Amino acid sequence: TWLSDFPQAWAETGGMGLAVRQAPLIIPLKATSTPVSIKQYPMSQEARLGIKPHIQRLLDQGILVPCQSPWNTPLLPVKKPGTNDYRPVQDLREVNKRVEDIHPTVPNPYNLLSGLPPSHQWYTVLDLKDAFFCLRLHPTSQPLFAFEWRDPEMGISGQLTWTRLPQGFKNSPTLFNEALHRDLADFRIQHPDLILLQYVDDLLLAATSELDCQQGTRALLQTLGNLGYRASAKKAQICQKQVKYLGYLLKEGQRWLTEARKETVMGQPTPKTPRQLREFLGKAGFCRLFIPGFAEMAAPLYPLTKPGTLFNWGPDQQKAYQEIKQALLTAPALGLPDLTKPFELFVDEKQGYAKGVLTQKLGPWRRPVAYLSKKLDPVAAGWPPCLRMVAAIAVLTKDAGKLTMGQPLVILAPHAVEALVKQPPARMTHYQALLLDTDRVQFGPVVALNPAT
Amino acid sequence: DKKYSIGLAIGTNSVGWAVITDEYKVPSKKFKVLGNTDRHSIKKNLIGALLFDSGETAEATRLKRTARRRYTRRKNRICYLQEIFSNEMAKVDDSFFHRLEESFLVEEDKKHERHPIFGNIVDEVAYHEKYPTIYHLRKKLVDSTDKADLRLIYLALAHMIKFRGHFLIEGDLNPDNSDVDKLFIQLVQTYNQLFEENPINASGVDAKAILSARLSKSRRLENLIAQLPGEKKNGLFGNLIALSLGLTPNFKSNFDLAEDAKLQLSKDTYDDDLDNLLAQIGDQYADLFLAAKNLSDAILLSDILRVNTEITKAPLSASMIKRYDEHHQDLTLLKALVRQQLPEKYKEIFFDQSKNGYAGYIDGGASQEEFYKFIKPILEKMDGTEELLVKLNREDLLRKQRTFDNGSIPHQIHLGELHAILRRQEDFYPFLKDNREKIEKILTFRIPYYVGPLARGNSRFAWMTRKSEETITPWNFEEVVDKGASAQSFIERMTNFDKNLPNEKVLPKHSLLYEYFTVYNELTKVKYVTEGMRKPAFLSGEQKKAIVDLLFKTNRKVTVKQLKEDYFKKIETYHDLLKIIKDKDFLDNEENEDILEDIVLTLTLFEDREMIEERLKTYAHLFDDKVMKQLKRRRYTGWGRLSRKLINGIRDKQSGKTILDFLKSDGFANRNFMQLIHDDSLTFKEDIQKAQVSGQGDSLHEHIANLAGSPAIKKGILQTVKVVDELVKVMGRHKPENIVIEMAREKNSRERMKRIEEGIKELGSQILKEHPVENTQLQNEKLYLYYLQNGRDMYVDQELDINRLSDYDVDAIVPQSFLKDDSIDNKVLTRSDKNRGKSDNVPSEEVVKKMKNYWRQLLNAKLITQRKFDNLTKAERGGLSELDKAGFIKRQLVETRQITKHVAQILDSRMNTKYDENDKLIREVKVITLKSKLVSDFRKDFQFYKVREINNYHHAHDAYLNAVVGTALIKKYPKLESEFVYGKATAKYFFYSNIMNFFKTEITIRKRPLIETNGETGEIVWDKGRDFATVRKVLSMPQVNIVKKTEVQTGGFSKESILPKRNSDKLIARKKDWDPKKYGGFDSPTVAYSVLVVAKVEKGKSKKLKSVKELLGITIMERSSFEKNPIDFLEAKGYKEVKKDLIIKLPKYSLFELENGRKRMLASAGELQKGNELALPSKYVNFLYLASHYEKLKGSPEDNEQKQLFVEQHKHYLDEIIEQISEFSKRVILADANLDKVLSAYNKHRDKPIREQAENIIHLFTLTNLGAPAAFKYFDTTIDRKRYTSTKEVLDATLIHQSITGLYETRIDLSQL
DNA sequence: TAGTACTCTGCCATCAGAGCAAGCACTACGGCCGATTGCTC
DNA sequence: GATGGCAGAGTACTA
RNA sequence: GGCCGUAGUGCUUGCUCUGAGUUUUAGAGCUAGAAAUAGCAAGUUAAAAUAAGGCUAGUCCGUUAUCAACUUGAAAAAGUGGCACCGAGUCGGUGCGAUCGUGCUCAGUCUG
Repeated sequence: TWLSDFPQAWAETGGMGLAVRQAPLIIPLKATSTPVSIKQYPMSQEARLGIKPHIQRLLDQGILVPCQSPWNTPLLPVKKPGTNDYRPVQDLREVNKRVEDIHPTVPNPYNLLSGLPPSHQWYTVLDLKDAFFCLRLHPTSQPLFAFEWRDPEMGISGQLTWTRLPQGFKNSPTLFNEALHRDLADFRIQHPDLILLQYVDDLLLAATSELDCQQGTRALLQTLGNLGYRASAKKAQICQKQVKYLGYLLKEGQRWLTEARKETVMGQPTPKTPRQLREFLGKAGFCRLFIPGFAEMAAPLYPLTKPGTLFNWGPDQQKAYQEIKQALLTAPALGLPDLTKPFELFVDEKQGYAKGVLTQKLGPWRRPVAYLSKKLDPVAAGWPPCLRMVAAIAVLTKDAGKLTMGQPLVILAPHAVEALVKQPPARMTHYQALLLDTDRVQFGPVVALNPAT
Repeated sequence: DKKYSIGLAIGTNSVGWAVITDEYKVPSKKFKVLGNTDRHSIKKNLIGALLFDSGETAEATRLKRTARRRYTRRKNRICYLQEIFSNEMAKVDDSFFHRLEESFLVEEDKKHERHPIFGNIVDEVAYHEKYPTIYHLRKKLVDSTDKADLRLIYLALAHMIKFRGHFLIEGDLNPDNSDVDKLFIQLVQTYNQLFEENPINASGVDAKAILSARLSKSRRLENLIAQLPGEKKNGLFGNLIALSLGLTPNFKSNFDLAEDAKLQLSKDTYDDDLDNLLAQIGDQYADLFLAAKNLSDAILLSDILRVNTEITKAPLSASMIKRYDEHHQDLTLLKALVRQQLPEKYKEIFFDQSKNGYAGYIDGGASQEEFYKFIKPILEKMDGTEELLVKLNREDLLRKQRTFDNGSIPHQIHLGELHAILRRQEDFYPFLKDNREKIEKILTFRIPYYVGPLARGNSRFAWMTRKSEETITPWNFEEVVDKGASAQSFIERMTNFDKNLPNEKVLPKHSLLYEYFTVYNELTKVKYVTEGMRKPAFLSGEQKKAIVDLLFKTNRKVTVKQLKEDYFKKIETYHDLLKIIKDKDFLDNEENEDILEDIVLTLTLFEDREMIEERLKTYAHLFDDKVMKQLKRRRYTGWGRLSRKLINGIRDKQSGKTILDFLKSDGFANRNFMQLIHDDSLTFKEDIQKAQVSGQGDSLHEHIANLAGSPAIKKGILQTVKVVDELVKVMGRHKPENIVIEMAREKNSRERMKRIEEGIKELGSQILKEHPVENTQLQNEKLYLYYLQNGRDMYVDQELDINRLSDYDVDAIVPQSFLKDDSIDNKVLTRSDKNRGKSDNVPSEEVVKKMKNYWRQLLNAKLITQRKFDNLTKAERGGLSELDKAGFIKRQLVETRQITKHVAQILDSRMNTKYDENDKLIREVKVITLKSKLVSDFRKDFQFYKVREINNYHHAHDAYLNAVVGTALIKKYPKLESEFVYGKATAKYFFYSNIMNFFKTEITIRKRPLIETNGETGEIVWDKGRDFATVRKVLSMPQVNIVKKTEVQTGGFSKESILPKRNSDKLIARKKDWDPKKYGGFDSPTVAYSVLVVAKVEKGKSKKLKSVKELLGITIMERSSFEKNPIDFLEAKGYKEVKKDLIIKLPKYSLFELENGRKRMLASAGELQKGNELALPSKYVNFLYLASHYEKLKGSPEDNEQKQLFVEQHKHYLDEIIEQISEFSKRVILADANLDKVLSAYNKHRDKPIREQAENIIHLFTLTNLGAPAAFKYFDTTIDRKRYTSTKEVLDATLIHQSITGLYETRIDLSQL
């Protein structure tokens, strides 16, 4: 029934989108930027025949228009990982380098989920289909994105150009972020209670109760409807407690991991080549935050990553692989942090490796915010025990300076070391400034933390 | 991407290469194969070598070109004579010249009568009866006074003009001077008449025998001086005798002239020198000098004419006629004697053309020496042959008129005979009266060596300039060819440019500016010390000016005492012109420096007095006639290494002062030339750099051609550059870290024979006369040393015996340990080596003192060289000092050859090209040059023994070891980069003796650590545990890419010998109209390249078209015609419907793969060569080396004993080596008869010692080798060549096109097409 | 049987000299030809 | 000096 | 590494010349024998060619150097070929193969 109520917001019924608020935008060029023309690279018979149906339907939507421009880049098909659809890719390699650089105001995935509070339990995730195509392109800057296309079947040759912001452009996520932010800035004012989370094009609205989410949903569908943006009804988790966003599961105000992601890590067989291990370490690097002390767990596999070495899969290596497989099976539920609160950093060391959990108050309990782990730099790892803790607290607190958004936090440790920092019997002076900053750093009561949790 | 290094070994006909990684492991990658075969990939190791034929010098080509020019000019001379005679010959006998041209023609081909002179048989026979030889006619024409037939006159003149004689003697010759004793007596009479105070007596002296002796001119002069009282050498009479006999004496001491005034009698300038000397002394010595000239003429003529010239005006023709008569009389006497005593050998002597004798001497090709050798025993074994034997011994028996010894006849004799003929016959022939001068000019004209070829702009060798555009004949040569400009260009085309200013020519060495520059450079570095000086001070500009003006501009040699007295006490080329022009203000003036430069340049450029005087005429008004004459007399020789623009033209930007100006006005700084050109603040360095930038560099081939060295070495260098580029491309366009390179260090019997003959003649001994030695015998080292040492010991005073040779010892003057020189200049043959004294130094002082006189005599006899003498007498100088020993030890390891430096520079410029911010080149690739001693020592120390007879893998192994050793050395010792990478006595001695001691586990006993580290860094440069195993594994790999460079043959068409007529299709016509079957011709044409042709031929009477596939040899002569029209060329040969697409060009050494890996290389269109290499195991290689005792034994007695025990325990390896050879031959060589003979010889020679068996088994690898088959010898048995003279089987094989490294291949299967 | 047709074996190849000029490479000696930093007056 | 041409003697298959 | 001074050796490039050597023809072979054959006599010299030849037509040039295959070019020239590991009888087998941010590991450079 949701599709019926808002015909102006859904892509399956609303048709093509168009930003009716944003003006046409001129894409600037650096001093040495010149209209480089590259001939269309040879393409296979079936390949061309794969993109060809898309061009016909992209012509109907008005996305592709004939033009005569000095700029020209070779089109390139990329077949999907499954079946064969031959998606069209502009391959704007050369033009991407040359276009004037603009700062990437995009929000980093670490910090978006930090803004979600556990109080807002009802979620509604809306995808924005053809997001980059919403913004219109100025006819002065339209000649920039022309690409040579040949279609002898319909006799349509020449260089089609984009009247909207194309994909594969370096400024597209940035130009769309600011453009979308201004339109939704007025919406946030009208509904202070709702929490709107935006990642490039994906928007997530957080509300207190279910009705608020429903009411927010309806209002958002209409605000975006007037603005021209079209939302995908095929993939839109609306008024559901369990939603998936930013590759994470948001259940009961917590950050879980997708079960499909866990299967992939365990699914892979024992790696046999440095490329095989690189795929596994990078894939499981995403899930490093859920596995406390993962750095120590995946310690044996790190030296095997070096380009010059022998890939000897010893029993110790197999033991490290098995630990990660078993660790991901019973991964806990990391809670969502709360900026409007203090943090408690628990630090510990053993054998040159630093490990700890950043936590915040949730009811009477402590909820983990992130599991932080780093290796101690050689000179520090070599020190005796009761000062290796100083370096341990330092590197972990450094990681905090990326999730706490600069909010003040308290540090507790089994050994009182603040007085040692003041009078340690260059780098230490750098350590002194960071550790002694009472505005952001504080030393709490001495206590011993759980060996495992 | 992986860091790697390239190791190279360059030979004259081989270039090995190797790519190694950090762990000294040779990589291996799959390589795609192109072509139509089913093989699409192949695995190969990055190790191999490139073999090519050695390059050649242009000496033979230059000789051939000169011969061609000479023949052309001779035909032109004959044509000029014919042009002179043409009108009168047309009046007399019109077809005479036509008959002359077609003398070389068979009867059916001539369009005139066969008899060429008179045209009828009666007249021809009568003429030949009257004049049996041309010399009879020449003498008759000279002597008779009546009319002579015009054809006879033309024949005599043509013979004289065609065969002129040598131009060694300049001036004029009077044949009337023939008696030696009479002229000597006349000279003595004139000398006594003039020098009345001290008369000279020469009675009772055999002047003829003394002066006409066969010894050297100096020896004859010494003998005459000894046998003459009242005078000795360097006296007036001695100088006169030397001048007459040909030596150049200095008459300065005779008249106290204070100038050399040397006179050479055969030189062209003798008349001018004599005129100057007479003007210096007086007019009363003209008679003495004229007598000396007549005596010289008699001396030089009597050795040739050997006949009485008082009755005839043709002494040479009379001599030839008397030779003819003696030949006839001796022939009759020999015929009669042989008939009387040995009638049974008459047939073989006077009738058998094959065997030597008279028949082979006249009709056959036997020479005079061979005839004498055959006929000496027969004459000895007869009675009444005493006078014939005397004539045989003096080499005067049965002599033809045209012989090899006729090369000593001056052209002046022929000129005199021709002049006499013309004088006799000009009364009846007015045209002979008119053209006498021009006929003589035809005879006596020769193009000057500085004029060169007379081209007109289409010759690369010519440089001549014509003042008028018209045909040059000998009569208007002076009026057409610009001799002065031609000579200047001749000199200038060869002189060097300044290296600092590549576009500027160098100054003459004796130029005034050059002299000032050298003197000022020498003077500015002298720091004077005298009283009242706190510290030494440098001379100021004004002080140097005063010193130069007061000392150098006054006396030739300036010394320190003269400087102190004439300057510090009195006050505190230039000289040659001062005594000639007698003008000081002119020489010191500054506006005439151009005139002085022009004068010295003229004297340097021109060697002919007429040229100098015609060039100096522009300055004749400045001087007087006598000054001009003296200037013409003086001549300088030499060219400097600095340009005038560099010395005085360029000026500093800041001060506007030239280099010479700065050098004069140095002041306290006193900076010399090198400091001036290397000063950063001064602009001289910047201007020099700017000039060198212009032109940049030519092509790589042009640069290598411009390099100096052997052509074979240059070819090897180019091949190495190409393989470097190819390897860089192979490895992914990644440049290597290091490139370690190394280069090998490198009729003679006729030269040795001529040298020993000259030395014996100079010394006056008769060792060669005691027992003559042939050149092949003289090629032996011991015999050559014994003969060079005059048959006497060199270390002690005693006599050696030739029959006792092969028992003495050859001792090197410099010990072999310090310097490895095996040349004759360092080798010495003595009875006992212990006579030299200590074995680790120069021969002892006592021996040097004993043999100093003998060595000096040998040096004066040119038997030993100056370097050998200096090395021998080094004990007197002080012997081998410790610093000398250290330098000798160090220079054995550090490469110092300029050719190696050039190779390193070329590779470095090619590889490293990037520049830093401060224009400093980044040394991404380090080029290291090593000597072969390091690698050879490594092999000897660590059992990597090398045997060259096994196969060609040793080139690749040498390259690999070069890379490994160089990389390890520069890793361990970064401080050695200065002496290796292109870019105290005790301490230096022991440093370079143990530079390679870090490889070995034990020293002398020092327990060196197993793992070698850099020190100051954690770098492992070596690992004795595993790196030796890696090297052994690399050396034992069976796959190594050996490539023979295919080439297209170019050069001579065929063998130069002209064969007689025979009914064979192989003969080649010498001219287009001369049929080989009737005239003879060449044979054995050289094949440029084979062409695979698929066509059809007509076979049988029906001429049916049979499909044929075959190889056609396109010889060198017909290559251009084939390339112009292949279709027509092939159709003319008989093939129809050929296929241009299927035509394949096949150069030499084209590789074919047949079956079981058997490979054949195309030797020619009808021959093949082996193309497979035997990969014998390293265990067998080491056993063969140790058993064969290569280079004798060079190990300690403890180590020597254990190696013999190793050989004894491994005796049975010989059978396995034979088994390997046999199976390789059966699989590849397929020479069944030779294999069976080899096996039979081995079986019969099984009982002989292991040493002999191994030494002879080394020879057996000649059977299984790569290249042309060769004959070898196993003990007594000799095995001939098994040549593959059939190219039929290769038509179904696979043709492989290999790149320069063999990693890129294109296999073309010829079976399909 | 005659006639090609391919195979194996031994012989065989142009060679001597005379000047002249320029240059390089090596030997054997006998002299002259950096720049920066630290310490001292 | 060495390696490819050539003549000649020898043996074999075919028309 | 260069440039002076002396001395020597070896080699290279270019030019101008000389003497031979080779090939064909001319230099009447005679006598006794049908013929082969036999017996005697005679012999020394000359002409021409000396890379075929070419065009530019000169008293010029013609044996040095350079040259795998394929594609593009008139030509000069430029391009064309995956990597790792385990082995070794001329090489084989096995395995792998457009952008913006964020996480991890590692390298290099600069500075103090």
